[PDB]
Amino acid sequence: ARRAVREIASELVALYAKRQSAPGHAFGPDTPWQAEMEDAFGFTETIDQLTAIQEVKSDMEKPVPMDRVICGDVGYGKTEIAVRAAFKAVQDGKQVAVLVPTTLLADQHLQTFTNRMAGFPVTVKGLSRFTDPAESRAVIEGLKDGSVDVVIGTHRLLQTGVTWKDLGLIIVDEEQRFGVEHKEHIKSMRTHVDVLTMSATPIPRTLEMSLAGIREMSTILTPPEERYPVLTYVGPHDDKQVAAALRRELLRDGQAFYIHNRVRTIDEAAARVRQLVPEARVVVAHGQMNEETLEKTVEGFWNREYDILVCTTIVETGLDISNANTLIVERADTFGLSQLHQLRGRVGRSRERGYAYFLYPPNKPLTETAYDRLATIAQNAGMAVAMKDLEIRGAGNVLGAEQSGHVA
Amino acid sequence: LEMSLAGIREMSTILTPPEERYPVLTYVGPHDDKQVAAALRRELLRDGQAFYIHNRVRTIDEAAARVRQLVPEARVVVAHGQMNEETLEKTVEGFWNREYDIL
Amino acid sequence: EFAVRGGILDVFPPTAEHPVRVEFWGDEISEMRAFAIADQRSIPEVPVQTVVAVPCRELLMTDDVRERAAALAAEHPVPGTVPDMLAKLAEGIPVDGMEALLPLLHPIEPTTLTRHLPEGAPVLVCDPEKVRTRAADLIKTGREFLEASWSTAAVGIDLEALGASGFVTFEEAREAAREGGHPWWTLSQLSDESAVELDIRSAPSARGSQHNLEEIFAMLRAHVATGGYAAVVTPGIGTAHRVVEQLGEADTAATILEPGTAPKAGVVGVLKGPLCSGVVLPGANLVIITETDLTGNRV
Amino acid sequence: EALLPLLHPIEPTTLTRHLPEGAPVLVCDPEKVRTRAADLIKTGREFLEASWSTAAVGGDAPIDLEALGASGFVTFEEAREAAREGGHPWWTLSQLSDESAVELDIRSAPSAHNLEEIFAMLRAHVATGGYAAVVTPGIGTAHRVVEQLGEADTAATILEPGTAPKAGVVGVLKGPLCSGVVLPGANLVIITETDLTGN
Amino acid sequence: QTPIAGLVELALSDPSLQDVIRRAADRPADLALVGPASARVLVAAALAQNGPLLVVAATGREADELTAELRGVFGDSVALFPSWETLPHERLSPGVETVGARLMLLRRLARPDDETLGAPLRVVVTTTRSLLQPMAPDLVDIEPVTLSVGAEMEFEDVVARLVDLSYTRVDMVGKRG
Repeated sequence: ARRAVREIASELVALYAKRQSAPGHAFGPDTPWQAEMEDAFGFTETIDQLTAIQEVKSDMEKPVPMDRVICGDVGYGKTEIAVRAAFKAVQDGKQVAVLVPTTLLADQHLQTFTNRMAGFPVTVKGLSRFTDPAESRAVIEGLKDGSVDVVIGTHRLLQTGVTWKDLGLIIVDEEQRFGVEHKEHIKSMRTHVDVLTMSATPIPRTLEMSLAGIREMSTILTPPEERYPVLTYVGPHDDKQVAAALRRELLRDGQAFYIHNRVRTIDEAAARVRQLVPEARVVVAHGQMNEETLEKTVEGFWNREYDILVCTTIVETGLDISNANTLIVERADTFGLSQLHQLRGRVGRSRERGYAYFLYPPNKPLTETAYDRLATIAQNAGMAVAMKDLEIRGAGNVLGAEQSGHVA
Repeated sequence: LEMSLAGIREMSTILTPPEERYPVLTYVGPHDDKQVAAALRRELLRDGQAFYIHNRVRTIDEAAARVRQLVPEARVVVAHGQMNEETLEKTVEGFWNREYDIL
Repeated sequence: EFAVRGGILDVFPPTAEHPVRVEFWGDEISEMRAFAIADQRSIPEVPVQTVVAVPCRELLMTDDVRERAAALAAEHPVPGTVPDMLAKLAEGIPVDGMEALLPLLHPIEPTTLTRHLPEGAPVLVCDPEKVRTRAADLIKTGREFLEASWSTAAVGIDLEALGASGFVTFEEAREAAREGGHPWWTLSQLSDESAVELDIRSAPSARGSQHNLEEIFAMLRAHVATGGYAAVVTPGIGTAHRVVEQLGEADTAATILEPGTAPKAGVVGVLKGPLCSGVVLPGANLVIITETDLTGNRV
Repeated sequence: EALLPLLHPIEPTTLTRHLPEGAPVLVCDPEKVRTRAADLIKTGREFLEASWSTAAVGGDAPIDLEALGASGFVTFEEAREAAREGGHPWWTLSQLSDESAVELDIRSAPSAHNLEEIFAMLRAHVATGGYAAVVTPGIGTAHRVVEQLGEADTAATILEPGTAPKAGVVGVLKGPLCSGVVLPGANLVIITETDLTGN
Repeated sequence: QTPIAGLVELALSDPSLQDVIRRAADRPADLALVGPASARVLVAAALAQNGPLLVVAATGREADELTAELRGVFGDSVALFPSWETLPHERLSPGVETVGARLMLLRRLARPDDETLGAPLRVVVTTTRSLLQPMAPDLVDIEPVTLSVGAEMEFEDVVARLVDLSYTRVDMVGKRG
């Protein structure tokens, strides 16, 4: 363990040394327009958000090349600190680039950025998978005169032929979701330019204290509004109950997730849902799907062109659909407890309450492994073994290695 | 028959002169999945609705499943005379108020 | 949830901001502290005098429901099953979905909300037409969940005894309100020759336009020059000074009003408060515009 | 018509080349037009791929659908440049407020109760000595409006076609105007019948 | 007839609409207006004071409505360039009525001073479909069949020209073409 662990620490202190030793153009004080934009925030800031806001402004004003991550799960003021850090960097002459692993995140952050920086001469565009070369090549990719100040894009911004006339800030949300061929680029551009990364996977409290001097880290935990728990039913799969819960979402003009993990029989499952709810736009999405149809299918889902998304566990966990507030999981005995927690987490995260249905088959009796696991989900200590799992994956992202043979 | 009954049962036979009638564009030819699917997507694009005809009620659920295979994003129901009168008048009033795409 | 130590019981009422720590000395409460969930430690900066622990479910766990559930368990002797509920209900432990068995667990002549208002208190229905369509969808959604979650295939129970707990119609609720002494009054925005119309009209909305906004500002300026009252109500936070600046730009004087006070005649008053849309009362020589009326974004 | 790049191969032109040499182009709701343009080539390409594919056309000879594309829809930017590069300016009218654009001092007619409030609306403006007009599709509906508005204490006449409304009295008129305009610069209010009625 | 021509001329007296034609007179490469859809009629009627004009709406329904209210001010000077009902590569010919309307307007634009076709066109309203759809340049060059009383022509030559214009032959006419 120690000998394997020592390689991690050495590479992390070496990156910290190479960062504080190398040169870096600092950013000036706050532009007067920056404070007016803080008034434009239509909500109250949390204590952790404001204190993190001062922590992101300290090392940007400092001559150090910045490398900080923001921790805390979805729905917090994380993207807001990105908009202010981006406004302070544009209002000091430099440009901002926002790298996201999905084009949905490109469209979402683009909308969040354009809305906030309206009423100010902050030119903002976006280059993702679905944009014509007329706007891509000329407006977005045609960056050499410094026209676009802030851009939100995908790995398409890492192609050979992209330039940035005096760029000064880079923002990467969910860095771990990039490819190996792209994470090397984002890992390279760290000493040259002040960067700020964002993440929702939590790290253990012991880890955060351990690397307090090596990896500068600003985590937030004060909630803006209290999240109220989703109502969870666990039981046998009945078509009339599935149809009532789906119809209850469509009535409130909401969407729903329908989990079917076996891709070989995923279209058979959609046909069953269309049969039950014939007034629902029902589409499927999985990883064995080619990339363009997947990003287009979920582009439409976010744009409310579909009502039920029959997707796999790995598609659903990587999607922020605040309007999807009902989760239905066929064959809930087939899932680890931590997978049920993650599936359930991405619904009902807003002011409107969510509903989660964990259904086991009615044709066969349950095994000895599942009856208590599903009962443990019905209960509002046995789940603690599964939330410790969610910390393991986060530790593999901040340490830069899986070391699966040494964790076990 | 109209003038034969002129004294008994009078009529005001108002009709559309074929000069003011915009006819329906009719295509004849072999069945093609992509052609049928594209023609339904075009109608659905302008927020329209469509009739899909199938008389063998015993296999009409297969027919709905087959058009759902052609256009998965469409909402599709069946309506036939062997139904309960309520479920048919229900299915029909839903189709009129645009709750369904293909009938 | 409630925890029990020696002489200390922690309890978290469902209607409370924080849980409270109750400490006894003999058989009386010695001290009461409010604590936090994260660190389980007392919070001394908030004081408590009394705490009221209302029920967490709309019934009382009695012996009658324990024997009536055990008798119903003899009719149907896995978590999502009906007998599993009645099994824990035979022991006196509540479970989810319980709220569907009160017609069988606690048989009682059900009343409705109006009975609980004090004698003579009226009921004001806002947009009764929209209330009726919503009443239709609720009853339809309610009976759909009854047939779905309480079918004979779901239990492996008489649905019409359960129907006593289901939604009653708009007219059954209106008559129940009038039979109990509560007048049924309505306020609608659609016309009616049978109704009294109020000398009140809605406020101008800017709809994201600049000339709209300049017009509304010129309207408020002309009205305070009249000698009438004008008020811009701001629900948002830190967005009242911006309105004062926008009215100064529009050659209109305005101050920020101390909360609770009324505006002064001849000066536009910017008041922080909850108001979703503005109002014009020419009888009161008063016009109110809200932040949503100027920007077009709800809060 | 779907085989004309092959039955009559000629360099295709566009509608702009047929307009008078000075005529400009004003596009209404240009983002909707662009969105519709993305739907038109998508449905268009869908039909081309569907109607002349290998599985539909007879064997032993394919169809040159790259050549058929000479008649398919041009793109939104391609028709915008081909218009301005031929003498036809590409001007824009939009509903979404733009700061680099020029905003007309024109308000939409408020009409969606909202009936007597609109007749009081017109009675208050007509009393101020400002121009006002009502436009109905039918001449019978106009005469219904001259005394529907007459039931309230507000004068109302009938205008002759092609005549300007009087300076003090409202007036119903036969016209095809869909919705009305409110223009303070001329002290003018037009109320249509489509927005005044519930139809 | 031009019923609301005086009412629209009444509305064009506003300095903002007077501005739009002041800027459009100089003919700038870039001009972006913003206003309610209720003002489409006035803006088109404003730009028409300087000369011809093409107005493009998104859907055919909006083009029909805009052409309709525009006929209340300019009468026969407004005309619609209609859409196809079939995509350019669809195994289905478009409407004979709409093809006629398109070709009739293309020649009206070619021959503004020809009374046989209508008044000189000041506003032509069309859709994004017909704006983006390419056409053959020689469509206007197809000579129509003009029949007036007293015109000396051959019977069989008029018949042979009508079929050349894709007219179907019948024993009894029942449809157009």
